[PDB]
Amino acid sequence: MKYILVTGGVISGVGKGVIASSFGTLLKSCGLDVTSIKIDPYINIDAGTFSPYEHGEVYVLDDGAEVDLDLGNYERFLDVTLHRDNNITTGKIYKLVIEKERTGEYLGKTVQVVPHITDAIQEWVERVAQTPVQGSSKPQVCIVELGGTIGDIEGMPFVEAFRQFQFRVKRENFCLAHVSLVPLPKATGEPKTKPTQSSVRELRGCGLSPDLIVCRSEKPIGLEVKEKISNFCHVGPDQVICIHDLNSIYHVPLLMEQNGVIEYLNERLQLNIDMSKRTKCLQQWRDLARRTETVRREVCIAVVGKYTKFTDSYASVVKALQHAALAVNRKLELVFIESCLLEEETLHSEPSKYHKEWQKLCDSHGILVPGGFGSRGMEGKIRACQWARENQKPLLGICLGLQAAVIEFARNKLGLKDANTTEIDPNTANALVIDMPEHHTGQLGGTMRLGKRITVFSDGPSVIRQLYGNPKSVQERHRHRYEVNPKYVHLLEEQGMRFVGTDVDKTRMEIIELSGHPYFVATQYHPEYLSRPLKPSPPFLGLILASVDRLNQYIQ
Amino acid sequence: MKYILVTGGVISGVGKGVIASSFGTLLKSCGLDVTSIKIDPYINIDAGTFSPYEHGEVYVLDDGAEVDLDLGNYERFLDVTLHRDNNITTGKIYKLVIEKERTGEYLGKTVQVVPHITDAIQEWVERVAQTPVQGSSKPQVCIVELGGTIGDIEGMPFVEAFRQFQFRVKRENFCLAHVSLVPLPKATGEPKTKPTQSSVRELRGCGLSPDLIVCRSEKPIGLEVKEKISNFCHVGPDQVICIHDLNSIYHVPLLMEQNGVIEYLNERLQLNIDMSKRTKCLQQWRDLARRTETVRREVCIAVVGKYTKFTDSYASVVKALQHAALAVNRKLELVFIESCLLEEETLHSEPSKYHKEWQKLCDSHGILVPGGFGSRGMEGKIRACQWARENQKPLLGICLGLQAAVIEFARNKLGLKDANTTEIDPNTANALVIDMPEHHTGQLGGTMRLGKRITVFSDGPSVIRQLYGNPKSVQERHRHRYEVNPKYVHLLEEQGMRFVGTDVDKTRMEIIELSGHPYFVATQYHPEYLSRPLKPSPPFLGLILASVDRLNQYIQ
Amino acid sequence: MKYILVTGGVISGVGKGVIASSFGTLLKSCGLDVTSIKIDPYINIDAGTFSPYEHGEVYVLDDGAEVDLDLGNYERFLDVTLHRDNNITTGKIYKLVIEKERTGEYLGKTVQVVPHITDAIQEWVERVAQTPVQGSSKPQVCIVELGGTIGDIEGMPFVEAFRQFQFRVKRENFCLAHVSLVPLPKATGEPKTKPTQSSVRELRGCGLSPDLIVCRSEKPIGLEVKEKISNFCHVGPDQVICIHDLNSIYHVPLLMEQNGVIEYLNERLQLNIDMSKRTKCLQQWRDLARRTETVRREVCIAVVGKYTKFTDSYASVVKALQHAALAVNRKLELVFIESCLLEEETLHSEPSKYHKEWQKLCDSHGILVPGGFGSRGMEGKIRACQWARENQKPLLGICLGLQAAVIEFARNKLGLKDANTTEIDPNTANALVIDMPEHHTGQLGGTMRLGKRITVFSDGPSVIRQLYGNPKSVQERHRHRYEVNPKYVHLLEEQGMRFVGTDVDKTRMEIIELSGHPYFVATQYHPEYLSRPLKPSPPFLGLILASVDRLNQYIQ
Ligand SMILES: Nc1ncnc2c1ncn2[C@@H]1O[C@H](COP(=O)(O)OP(=O)(O)CP(=O)(O)O)[C@@H](O)[C@H]1O
Ligand SMILES: Nc1ncnc2c1ncn2[C@@H]1O[C@H](COP(=O)(O)OP(=O)(O)CP(=O)(O)O)[C@@H](O)[C@H]1O
Ligand SMILES: Nc1ncnc2c1ncn2[C@@H]1O[C@H](COP(=O)(O)OP(=O)(O)CP(=O)(O)O)[C@@H](O)[C@H]1O
Ligand SMILES: O=c1ccn([C@@H]2O[C@H](COP(=O)(O)OP(=O)(O)OP(=O)(O)O)[C@@H](O)[C@H]2O)c(=O)[nH]1
Ligand SMILES: O=c1ccn([C@@H]2O[C@H](COP(=O)(O)OP(=O)(O)OP(=O)(O)O)[C@@H](O)[C@H]2O)c(=O)[nH]1
Ligand SMILES: O=c1ccn([C@@H]2O[C@H](COP(=O)(O)OP(=O)(O)OP(=O)(O)O)[C@@H](O)[C@H]2O)c(=O)[nH]1
Ligand SMILES: NC(=O)CC[C@H](N)C(=O)O
Ligand SMILES: NC(=O)CC[C@H](N)C(=O)O
Ligand SMILES: NC(=O)CC[C@H](N)C(=O)O
Repeated sequence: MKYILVTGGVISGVGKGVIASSFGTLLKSCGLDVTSIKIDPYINIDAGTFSPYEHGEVYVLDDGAEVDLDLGNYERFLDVTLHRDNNITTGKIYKLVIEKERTGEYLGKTVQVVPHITDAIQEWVERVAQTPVQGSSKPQVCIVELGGTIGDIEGMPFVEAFRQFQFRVKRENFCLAHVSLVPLPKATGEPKTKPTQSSVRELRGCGLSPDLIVCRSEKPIGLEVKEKISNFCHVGPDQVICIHDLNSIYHVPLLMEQNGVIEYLNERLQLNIDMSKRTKCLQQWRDLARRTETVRREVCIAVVGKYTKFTDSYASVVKALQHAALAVNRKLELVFIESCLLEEETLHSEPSKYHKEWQKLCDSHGILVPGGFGSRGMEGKIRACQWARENQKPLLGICLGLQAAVIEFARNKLGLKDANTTEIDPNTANALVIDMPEHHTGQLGGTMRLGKRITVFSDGPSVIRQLYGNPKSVQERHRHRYEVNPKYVHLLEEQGMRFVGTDVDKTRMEIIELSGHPYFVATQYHPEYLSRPLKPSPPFLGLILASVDRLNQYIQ
Repeated sequence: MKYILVTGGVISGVGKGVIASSFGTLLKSCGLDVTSIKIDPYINIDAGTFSPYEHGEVYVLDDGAEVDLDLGNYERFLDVTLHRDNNITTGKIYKLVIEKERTGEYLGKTVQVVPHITDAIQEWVERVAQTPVQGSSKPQVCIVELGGTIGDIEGMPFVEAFRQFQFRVKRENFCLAHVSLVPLPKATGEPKTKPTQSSVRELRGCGLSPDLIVCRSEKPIGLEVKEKISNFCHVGPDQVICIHDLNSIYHVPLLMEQNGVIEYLNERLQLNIDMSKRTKCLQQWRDLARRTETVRREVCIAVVGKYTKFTDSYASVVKALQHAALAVNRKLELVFIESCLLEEETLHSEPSKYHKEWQKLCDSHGILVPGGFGSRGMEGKIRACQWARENQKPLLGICLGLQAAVIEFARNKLGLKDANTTEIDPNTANALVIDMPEHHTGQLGGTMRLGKRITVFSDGPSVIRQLYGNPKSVQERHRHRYEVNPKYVHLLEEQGMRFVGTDVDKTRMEIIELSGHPYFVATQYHPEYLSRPLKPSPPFLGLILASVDRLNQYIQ
Repeated sequence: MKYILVTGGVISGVGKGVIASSFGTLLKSCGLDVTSIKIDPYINIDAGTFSPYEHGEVYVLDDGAEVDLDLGNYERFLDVTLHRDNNITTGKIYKLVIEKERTGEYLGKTVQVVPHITDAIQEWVERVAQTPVQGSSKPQVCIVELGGTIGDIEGMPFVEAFRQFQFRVKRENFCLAHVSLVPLPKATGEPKTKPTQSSVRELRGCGLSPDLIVCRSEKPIGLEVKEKISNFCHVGPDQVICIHDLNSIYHVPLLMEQNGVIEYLNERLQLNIDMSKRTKCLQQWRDLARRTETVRREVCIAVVGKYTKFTDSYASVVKALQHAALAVNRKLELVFIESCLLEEETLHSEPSKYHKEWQKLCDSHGILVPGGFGSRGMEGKIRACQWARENQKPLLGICLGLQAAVIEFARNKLGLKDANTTEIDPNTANALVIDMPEHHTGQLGGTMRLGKRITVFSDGPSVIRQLYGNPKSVQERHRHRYEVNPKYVHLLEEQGMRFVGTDVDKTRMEIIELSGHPYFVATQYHPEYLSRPLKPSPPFLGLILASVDRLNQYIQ
């Protein structure tokens, strides 16, 4: 196997994820089978106990693992289905080693960071890079992305491990790409290279020497800075890639190919890539990158969320909307409406903000009510669901907009002003949402309905089933404990509601619809985790279509 | 509280243990209440899975913990009874933090080395330095000893933690002593200071600056090197302590007091030590250090062990023998006889070594058969027990020489040539030694009879009970699974054997004796873990006495 | 060209000089043409302003330069005649660069350490390694020896320069050998490898990775430590050379050849060394190393010097005596008599030391009065010259024992009790030694008679001319200002004195002799700088011969 470690320099948040995914899609278009690994140096087995403000929209994999979002970038660019062992952390490693020790598999000897922790890291990487990730095909390249910045005390074990790995795997089977920042202050008005110099120096002071140096700047830099970097880093003048701020991220693979990275790698790792046939493989990505510039229609969508102060806490949602729009040939424009500012409590505090946010919500072509955990800001979601039900405005809810929509329907058509979940107020008289742990009721192994599960379609013509291709069932990724109450099923179904999707046991409804409303679908699963750039999720696709008044035409 | 971190420099194995214990005994003679902590940067909860070749004679504490031997130095110098939390490791810390994370006590946030691991280390140190360790008195000084060498990747978390600790605890309550090596090669014939320079530079490059620099050399160095160190380390000329290779280790506290370390600390940590009364407190240690030079009697003892290639795998045993000798006013001389070279299998290989070792064993005044685990080299222990029983030679066995002695008695007085343990050969017909797990039979919590337990004395005049002060019972530290068979009790007691000590349940014999033999005591417990310099263990004391033919006189 | 940088580790004074000279003589026996370079990181153009206590017996080259003594090791092992540019210092480099700047050869640009100082160092090394040093043959290998220890602030420019040099010269033309110390303390009784680990880590943290690791210890270390070093340094198990303390230094090249360093280098630098013919080239060195063990005759020589507290301040003298002895097949034994302890001023202070030193001087077979500068301890030299003239004891004086001998002859045969030099007391009435600057009288360029000059032989049968091969003249290296007075020439020649050697101008006498004395030669030049192991200097040879009463036989 051949490995490509990707490291970071001046700051964290400079683009290693897209760089790595681009290497991956390049190598995958040239006929290879790539896999990927993300190394988070934080002491956390997984991202289940995380808040979106911390690390941006916890992802979910098919086996039920909750991981970083960079694995989402990998899955969306390479079109693969990773596993849990593709997300290494310091906690996983130390816990594995400590268990091994207490058991007695290090019999009699002293366990130290070097060599035992680093051997664990190496064995992990080697074992994981051989797990068939796109069926049964065995990988040939593995892209490791070392989160953080080179120099921190958190990621020294890993740097040492890879310092030994390059000797262990015959450097002709190992490359290292360093992503650094070239700041261009507004005072000096000149790009500065000293940060990159210090970062490369710190790196080489750890036993590693870069082969590529991808310099991330806001605006393009000239050959002067390129040759300065080449000199002060002993890299050539053609293996210093310059990646400025592009329109979209489908430009990055192209900006890398045009800079001769495919040829460099084919010559450096000895991959045996037939050049004459590696033409016209990125055609799909060129088309997609052109459609990113050749769309002027201005479809506007409303994201009624509670973390809207961050734009990374909805990464997969935003990106699925973008994919669907690009497939509909429209220019998406997203307004981030905070659900806290739709309640009357802010009307008593800042009527200005209240009316401004409600105006935003009212002059939009569609409404998306994402998921979330807790209680802060759910009443606003219910207000928005109601307003979109009383104004014939399309709406899509995801695992919490479904609960909110059902609550709205209850408290506004059954008059049950006490309708609520068992989460916001447990001692409520009427409870439309109650816990249904998958199997935690009985054991501790399996509390939350995590991972990919089956959902069959109840009989009845439904637009959501038509969008999905009129199948019998779908596999989708779930992350939720609660569920719609099975007793109020008829109390709310003898009305403008319809449950078209459920599990094989018919006790869990996870796809609802409204009668007469043009588009009021809501799902208990997360359809955004299976939305690839060349494959938009049917729900978001229908949302966009109905939001521009083209859905019925698209069906017929 | 006031803390004294002790760090190491050029190499590991330069004397930090004795330096720290000496600081402790100095401060404890001046009227203070000291506690101690040892920081082993290895990934091991404890030293239960260790072999003596690794880290030198696993110690045992009253609560059942198996720790390093440096805690033995602390206990023997300060006369305290430490606990399990007085031995910090990287594994303990990381495991605690990982459990906290998985539970949810770091709610929502990202756990990193800094600040979380270092905060755990700080809280651990602060909580532990306040645990009454000599009764109910609360400590006032805590001596932390950071194992390893400053610069290694294993102990960076701890160095960072203490870099923050010195600010957290108001540097007037914090000192740092650096122990370094001054090599004197035989080519240059001149002491070299460059290693110490590099070590102090690496240290200061971590945020810490030494207050004392204890330079360990083989021979005394002059004022030239002292002032060179003072210059190149920005320490004064009086806070550079020079500690050469002394006769014994009871000289180190004196060589430190004479160098004005007590005054320096009293002025630096502001301890309020009344100088006029701090005279004639180390009188006991001066007497002991003089008795180390004024003894010429040449009592020779045989240590029939299996790890005799190392002199640190019997540290506590050797030191208890030294204490007892010094109390008897004799100059101990130890011969380390490997038990493997007493079997006939080496007679068929190297008769020279066989006869040499047997000669050594035969021209000695006494025999000590220490403990150990496994099977390699036990037959030799049985041969030695027999020879000492058939030649009226004193013998003392410790938790494995007792089993070996019982096996010898069986197979040489009952003719049961098949007598053996259930460990060497489980399917044996006759088994004199069988497992009796304390409570593992029933659960997993408590398999080995670890820690301090009670042993009552069965009726009958016994020399071992006379040595112990004629008490009803004794508290001693046990570490063993096996036990003498309760069915062969009479098969071997209707002979020259006598079981004078047992537990409160009378099902476990742990003190035996021979009838007619001058001294053939053997104990299932470890009496060397309670042998302090000013308090020798009664068993070793009686061994030495009988070995010089003075025991009967000492009793009467 | 192919370069071999030699670096040092734990301490300075571990043996890089002999290591490098051994590499040189190995490569030179295999048919190559080696040159050498010494990099002293001190700010000193040369060693003219130095005292022997500082850096051990300032050397002198043919062109008049005063350099370190390591160039003496190079000259004595490779049999070459180096130049001034073969001794790089920080001062030379910075001065060259500053002159270039002030002139304007760096026109308009900013001069910095990197890249300008390092480019100066590289250009210097490349230019110097191509200067024919053994005639007109152009070198093929250049051995650079970087004085100091890797890590110090003095030698970072050079380490950076060579980090760039390995890329500039195509690593197949560059090797780096790291000499480190493996301390074996007497407490632990075990070799420690952690210093070497830290040194290799610091090195790799500067951009360089060792190819060989020569470990210098006092006693041989086993394969365990070798493999530990190989592991913790990523070098093989055969490129870790172990060099213990040998009898002599003619063993080092052999101990290196036997360890397969010649083959390693031939394979690593691609030198094209014909193995089948590289046998029986070190035969001379094997013979010399055997003669170092097979000599038992105990010739004793007296070194009447003033720096005798150091054994490196007479390196060349001691080594020339050793060469001559080995050629005479005798075991040299050197007694270092301090000339200060022969004056009556110590008789009034410590008669014990006075009589002890005079006894030492009296029970020796010969006397050597070396050179030196100043006044402290010259009266003792005159006392010794007299005693050796009045007791028929051989004597050899070198550029200061000649002045002392002439002073003795004057004040003890002419009664001129005021005889003295113009240096000890300038206003003296009688002055036997006066300044005769070569050409400083007239200019500032050439004050001291430095460098190699001609000395012709005045007519008359002389034993010193017979030893030199009965030539007409000799080329020898001078370093001195003063000279014998040309007016007292006859005042002291109409007596037991004879001036057999002088310059072409017949105004400077530099070879004297006594009439009737068996051997009382004294030279104003330094004959020890041309004494190679296989070519002993005639003066020392005759001294040894006459000291064993074999000189007349050797002549006839
Ligand atoms: N060259 C580029 N041009 C335009 N947009 C870019 C870009 N590189 C990154 N981006 C955008 O900024 C975001 C930066 O996040 P990214 O994950 O790529 O870097 P990162 O440093 O946060 C990875 P990690 O968190 O593991 O350190 C990307 O998601 C992308 O939307
Ligand atoms: N100044 C001294 N003089 C004489 N003997 C000394 C000595 N210092 C230490 N020793 C002896 O050498 C042994 C060195 O072991 P010690 O535990 O003191 O250092 P160390 O570096 O091994 C602690 P750690 O293992 O935690 O790093 C001591 O047990 C002692 O018997
Ligand atoms: N392996 C060896 N065996 C025996 N003697 C040795 C030896 N290596 C060195 N020596 C002796 O010790 C002396 C050490 O001086 P040397 O010049 O070789 O090291 P060094 O570190 O002082 C060079 P520099 O001053 O440039 O750093 C040598 O001159 C030699 O006489
Ligand atoms: O104020 C200064 C700045 C710099 N210098 C010295 O002149 C040199 C200028 O180097 P700089 O630090 O100004 O920039 P750089 O060329 O290393 O890379 P960029 O940040 O421009 O991308 C440096 O080597 C420094 O030693 C000064 O003497 N004074
Ligand atoms: O061979 C050498 C050795 C040393 N030096 C230079 O002269 C200085 C001598 O310093 P040293 O390295 O010889 O020793 P030290 O005084 O630092 O401490 P000790 O090991 O003696 O205890 C150093 O600063 C070095 O730069 C040389 O130029 N050449
Ligand atoms: O007192 C100690 C000493 C060492 N250690 C830990 O156990 C390991 C022992 O490693 P050492 O530091 O004792 O020696 P070494 O094997 O690195 O090389 P030598 O000096 O023996 O030649 C080290 O990695 C350290 O983390 C401790 O925990 N406590
Ligand atoms: N992902 C979410 O929005 C979670 C919503 C809610 N906690 C549930 O389990 O249904
Ligand atoms: N400490 C020891 O010598 C152990 C001996 C034996 N394993 C027992 O448990 O009795
Ligand atoms: N090298 C020396 O001994 C110098 C001696 C004296 N200074 C001279 O010039 O003659």
